[PDB]
Amino acid sequence: EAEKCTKPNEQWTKCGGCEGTCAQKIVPCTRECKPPRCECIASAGFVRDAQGNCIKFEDCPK
Repeated sequence: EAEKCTKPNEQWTKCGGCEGTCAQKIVPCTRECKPPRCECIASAGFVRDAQGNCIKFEDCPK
């Protein structure tokens, strides 16, 4: 159904765009939703590392 991606975290999303962080599960964004494509998923629990890297919330720094 939803052709998963190769690397973890980066998964299929019908609405990409912005995401969450290790400090804001949901970041404000006047945008709407990027086209369907492999990307991060906040509604799941993935955050973006300062290095612009989508990783689980547990994979957060210390």
